[PDB]
Amino acid sequence: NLRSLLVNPEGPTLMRLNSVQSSERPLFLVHPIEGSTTVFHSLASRLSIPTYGLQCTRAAPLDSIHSLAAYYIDCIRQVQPEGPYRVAGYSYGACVAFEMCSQLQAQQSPAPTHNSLFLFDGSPTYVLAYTQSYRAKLTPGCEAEAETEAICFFVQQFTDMEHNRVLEALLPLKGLEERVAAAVDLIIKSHQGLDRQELSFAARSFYYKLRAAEQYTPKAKYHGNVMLLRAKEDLGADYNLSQVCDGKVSVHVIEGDHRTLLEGSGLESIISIIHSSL
Ligand SMILES: O=S(=O)(c1ccc(-c2csc(-c3ccc(F)cc3)n2)cc1)N1CCOCC1
Repeated sequence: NLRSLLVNPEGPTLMRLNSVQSSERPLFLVHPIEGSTTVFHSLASRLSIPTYGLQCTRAAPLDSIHSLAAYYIDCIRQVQPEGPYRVAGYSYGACVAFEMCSQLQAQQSPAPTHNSLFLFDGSPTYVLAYTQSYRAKLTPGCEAEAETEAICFFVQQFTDMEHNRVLEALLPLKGLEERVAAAVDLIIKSHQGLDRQELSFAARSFYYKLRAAEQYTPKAKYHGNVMLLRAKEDLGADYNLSQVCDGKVSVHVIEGDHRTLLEGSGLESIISIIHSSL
């Protein structure tokens, strides 16, 4: 449960998530904001098609969602040099996976790709909505306050700490690196064996991941068909994919909350959707 929100920063970007060895083209699953593909382990074991995960390591460029997506496409081509391509993303990862498919569409433009894109409870706008809901709590222009807010939320994912207690400890500090180091020391106190470097990279990258999400708009609409599998403020029906897609937008409501949308009842529906979708 606990170290599943962490990435080995020295780990591989592309990783097998099942033993299925077949001719059928693989499904690539893109990480949530935590960067790890652990959240997909149940799905990947249950799928009859070869499944890989994309995890966000030291190798990943986080200057933009566009750079991240270009890098993930190059990694995919080390096992599947040619399309068509099956891509899914969960939560934050739904934004990224959508960018990857747009780039792939542009690579073959204007010939249509028969690529498959699945979004698990995310979209370019669903992530954007979340970031502002945090900017709402901040003095505009105060970057130190934004850094503090992001890193506080990260520390809260590991500890039972009250919001304002973490806010106090981070707000004074010189810059991001100091805040990152303060956050790692708090988490290390609760879990000493955890790796310094692992946590440092996780805290730092959490801030840059959020920033890239804020700066993202696709260069144009995604022309491919898309499927949204969203959990049981409210953004919209199709998570406003209609504004970023001029292809078929398919919406399915899936049992569970944002976190439990990939387990139990929700997981059964996702597996049946993917298995028929082929
Ligand atoms: O991947 S998510 O889409 C996600 C989006 C935003 C934040 C966040 C926390 S704090 C902050 C911030 C933003 C802008 C600032 F200026 C300062 C802080 N953003 C976390 C997770 N997902 C939402 C659904 O449940 C799981 C997580």
